Amino acid sequence: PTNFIRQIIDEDLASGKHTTVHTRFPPEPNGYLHIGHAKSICLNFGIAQDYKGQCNLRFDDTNPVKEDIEYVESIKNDVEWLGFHWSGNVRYSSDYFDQLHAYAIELINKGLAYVDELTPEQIREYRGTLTQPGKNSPYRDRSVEENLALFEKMRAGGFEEGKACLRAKIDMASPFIVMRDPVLYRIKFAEHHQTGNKWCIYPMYDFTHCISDALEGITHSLCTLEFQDNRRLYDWVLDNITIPVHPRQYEFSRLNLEYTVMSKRKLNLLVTDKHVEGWDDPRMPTISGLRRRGYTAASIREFCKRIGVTKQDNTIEMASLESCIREDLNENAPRAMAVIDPVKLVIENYQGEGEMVTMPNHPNKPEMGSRQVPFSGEIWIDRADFREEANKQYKRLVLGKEVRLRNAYVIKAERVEKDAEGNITTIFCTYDADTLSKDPADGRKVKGVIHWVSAAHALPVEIRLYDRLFSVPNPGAADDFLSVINPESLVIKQGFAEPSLKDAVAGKAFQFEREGYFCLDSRHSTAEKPVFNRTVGLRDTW
RNA sequence: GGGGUAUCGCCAAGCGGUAAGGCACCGGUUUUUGAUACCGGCACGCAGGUUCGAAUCCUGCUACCCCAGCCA
Ligand SMILES: Nc1ncnc2c1ncn2[C@@H]1O[C@H](COP(=O)(O)OP(=O)(O)OP(=O)(O)O)[C@@H](O)[C@H]1O
Repeated sequence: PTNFIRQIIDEDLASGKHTTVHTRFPPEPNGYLHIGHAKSICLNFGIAQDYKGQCNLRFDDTNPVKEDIEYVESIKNDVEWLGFHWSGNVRYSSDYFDQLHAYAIELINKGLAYVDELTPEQIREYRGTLTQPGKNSPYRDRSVEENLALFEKMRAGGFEEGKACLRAKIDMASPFIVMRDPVLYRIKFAEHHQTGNKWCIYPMYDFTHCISDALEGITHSLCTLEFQDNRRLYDWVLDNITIPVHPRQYEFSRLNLEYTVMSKRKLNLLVTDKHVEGWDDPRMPTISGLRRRGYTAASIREFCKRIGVTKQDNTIEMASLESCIREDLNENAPRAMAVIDPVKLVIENYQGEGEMVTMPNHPNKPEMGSRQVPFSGEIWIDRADFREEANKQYKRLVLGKEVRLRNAYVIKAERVEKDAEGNITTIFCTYDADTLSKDPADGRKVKGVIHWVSAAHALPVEIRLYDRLFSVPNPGAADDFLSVINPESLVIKQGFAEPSLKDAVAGKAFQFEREGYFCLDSRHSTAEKPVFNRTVGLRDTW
């Protein structure tokens, strides 16, 4: 799976520009990782592995105010869970604060940096617009000594937040807004989750990222399109300080998934306002949320591989994601029996207490073994598999027809029983004792096959059916994305599953025949009532 | 004003000489899961122009995304 980035790397390896590739994944610890990040992780860690190079995990923790240790830990966890390993120790842009400061000093001594005393509002007014150039600050001409003293004051804590900031001296008229004297350092009297309260001044993204890449020996710095203008500043910094290497930035388009939001801020809102059960809610586009949903790390890598890596904006369809998980779970998850919409179905013909049938763990894979499941005379069936009257297009059970029970005998409906509101309560039938292995005795073709759960064992399992979190394709575009949340993103149903499912361990995928793929939801599951999340439904369509 | 993007419904390969593939959808075969597997169906923003030859080069144009945080 090639892309414009790998081609660039090949070209560098060839020309001799580089003799090894070194990339990095730099997530800000201000929320959990989502499927979007996974794309960046696969692209960065994948390239490293594929070229026998190294990929660093660096927390771009330059803004203490929006960061928390909770995220650092969950991000490490999700990167590991995806199957990747970073080179060396976990890095932190904060590991370079002393270095950044030293570089800020080098810029000041060369007259490429100064301390601006213009207020946060005045800097915006002096910035210009998209069509009008900005104007130089009245402080832009201080002398080296003065800037030197003033920056020390900033660091010493002599200025209140916003009262001062260090800016790079570039061009207030540049058509690139980012080059209009970008702020290098800003004052914040906040506690840092790594440096505590040692610093009252913190470096900005643009000043920090390139120096961090540089110090780490990064060869190809890979980010998203919204940073293309920034590259000019990225290069400006490396070109004006004393540093032996000059990593190059290459940008690719970010991933967008229909019916969901990818923005950290918006995912945080859903969590803060409790519209989901925390970052790892099974309806969330987060790595951990997909994990709880039943997605496999392997399926996510397949997805990231299929969507590609380009510069064209894009919004992948849910079907593309779902296709990947069905593919991984189809040949791996062992089949089981469960009924989500239960209805009593007593077969008068049958006598006794029951027996045991041999059910395969995978109809096309014998190597997966088989198991023993109870067969009583009061089995459970799904409402959707029985109908008093139905055309030749209905393959299930008719009021006077005979359907075939999965890995059992050909049942045959005869009578029905309803309640005081027309709803059926029990379905009485009969069976052919000479079925089991195969053949309908005489030869009468049996149309269709349905799943069931003998009421003998029958484990009362709770089932969670999830659906799109938003009722519109691009919820982000809405005026208020929250107002377009799908009220039925979650529907809880009570059903019955074969007894063997009590051994189900959270993290193990199961394919409930004729229904979909499920897995135990540790968070809700109890010693009494085990809960199963429906990862994805089976391909449904008559 | 600057930076970018435009190839089948959604992705994507293609880098001047026959428009890959995946997803979705539509058929058919096999199937004791309406599942799977298998087979088949599914084409270059517009306008000019250079070239024997253009999705690939040039001119003009249109559509859309990003940039006016002391966020990243
Ligand atoms: N949706 C995405 N698709 C691909 N890469 C992404 C996506 N979102 C962020 N990234 C990239 O992966 C890394 C994520 O870092 P970071 O957490 O700072 O992004 P972010 O901007 O905070 O996330 P968001 O933009 O979703 O709020 C960066 O390289 C970022 O460019």
